[PDB]
Amino acid sequence: ASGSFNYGEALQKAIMFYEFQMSGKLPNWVRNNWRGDSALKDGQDNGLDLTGGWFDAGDHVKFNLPMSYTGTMLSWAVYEYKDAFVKSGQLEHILNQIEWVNDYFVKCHPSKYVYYYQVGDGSKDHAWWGPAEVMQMERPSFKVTQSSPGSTVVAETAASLAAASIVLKDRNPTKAATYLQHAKELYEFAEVTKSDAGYTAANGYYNSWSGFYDELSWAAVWLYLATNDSTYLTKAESYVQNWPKISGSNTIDYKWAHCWDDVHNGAALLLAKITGKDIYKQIIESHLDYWTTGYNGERIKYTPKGLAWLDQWGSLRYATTTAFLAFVYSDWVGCPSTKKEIYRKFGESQIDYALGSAGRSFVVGFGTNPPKRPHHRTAHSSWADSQSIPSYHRHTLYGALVGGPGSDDSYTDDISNYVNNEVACDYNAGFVGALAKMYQLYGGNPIPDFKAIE
Ligand SMILES: OC[C@H]1O[C@@H](O[C@H]2[C@H](O)[C@@H](O)[C@H](O[C@H]3[C@H](O)[C@@H](O)[C@H](O)O[C@@H]3CO)O[C@@H]2CO)[C@H](O)[C@@H](O)[C@@H]1O
Ligand SMILES: OC[C@H]1O[C@@H](O[C@H]2[C@H](O)[C@@H](O)[C@@H](O)O[C@@H]2CO)[C@H](O)[C@@H](O)[C@@H]1O
Ligand SMILES: [Ca+2]
Repeated sequence: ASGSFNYGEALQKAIMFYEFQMSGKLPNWVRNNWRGDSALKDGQDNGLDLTGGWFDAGDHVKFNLPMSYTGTMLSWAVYEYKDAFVKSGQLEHILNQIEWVNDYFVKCHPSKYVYYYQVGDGSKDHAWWGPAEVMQMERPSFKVTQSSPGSTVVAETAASLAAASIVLKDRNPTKAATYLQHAKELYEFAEVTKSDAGYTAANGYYNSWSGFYDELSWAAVWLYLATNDSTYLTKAESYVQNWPKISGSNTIDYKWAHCWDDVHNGAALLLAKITGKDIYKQIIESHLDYWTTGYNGERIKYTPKGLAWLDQWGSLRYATTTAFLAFVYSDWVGCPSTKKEIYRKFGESQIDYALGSAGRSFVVGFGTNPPKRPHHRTAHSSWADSQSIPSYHRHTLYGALVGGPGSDDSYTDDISNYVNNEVACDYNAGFVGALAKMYQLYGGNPIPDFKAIE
């Protein structure tokens, strides 16, 4: 331990967060004793077992686009920083979560060109405030097919399975092989269709804003790393020409973040490492420069206390994700020497901000004055379909990164504030990776064998 925070405790808790999001019949490896079996009929309206995976946020919809982006990012964390997971004793836990979610994606892929991308209706789910185990509303399941396609979600799910096939190969080679075959098939489904016309049930929640060419690249990169089949690298590289642009221009948009919707930055970073080509270094460096010292004279907004601030809804998610990219690229022998130190220090600053450098932790159950009322139905555990009853959450959602402060560093801690005070799979995803790197650098010991037991 040589840093400002206990990064192993933070990593351990940030992984544990996913336990609390689990849907379906809980396996005996779950550490906590307060979540129970839930959503056991998922898929039965379509004749299939679609139980499992993760509830998305503070709700009980299963939205496979952010769920699969999460899947990919957790495996990317292991891919980069396995030795940190081994040292902290956290490898088994993050692999359990990766296996869990990719098992659910396999369930969601019951015919080559049939993929279930949602379980739950946003309207019905959101209208009730109570814990998962007692839900009584209908929970329809929704699918895309060749005639009603969803290339964005299908490709992102392909990425997740390909990445899992890599990092789970040592522990479970059989399952890793299964995941790779489903990844290949899903990738073909997304390429043959190149359309999101049938991806409708997530509208209002997780629309595909940027389109699917960023996911086509990203999934092909993971598939290349899983297979060593150079066709996938050809595709990955090719689809760069159709990546999201600054509107009205031919210039790839570097002013957002790697996130559930838009994975081109991570794809660029990995293509830079794989190929060494200046084209990809130019993409990822424009982005990381914009977030740090500036690019072509403009720089992301910063709060006074040092948060790089993209948007008021899940500001910490975007900054912590960019932190992980900054660490991965700065670890690369190809990164320019001086940018190494700029990028690393930027990543440290954003993770430290999350953990409490500004005076307050933004991670549930960790640090100084952490959030106590996250917008989360199951942690709260109302018996009265009411955010105000009980006044205090029944359960502590250890490790959950909340949305984050305003652009002036302020924050409140209100159950009703889903903009600043919700928690989500995608919010924790890059954060886990960035925490592994900080533990690698600075240590801080996890709480031995910590379990969230009431
Ligand atoms: O044009 C700016 C960038 O937009 C990116 O998409 C964002 C959407 O514009 C945005 O409405 C949406 O917001 C979500 C949020 O991400 C989620 O956590 C939450 O629960 O609900 C919000 C409101 O529905 O986010 C997406 C992704 O950031 C593009 O991805 C990007 O290419 C573009 O530059
Ligand atoms: O979609 C934004 C958030 O919605 C939250 O649900 C709201 C719902 O939108 C309203 O119609 C009303 O019913 O109040 C709900 C809160 O009790 C939902 O809980 C969050 O997960 C969403 O991000
Ligand atoms: Ca996209």
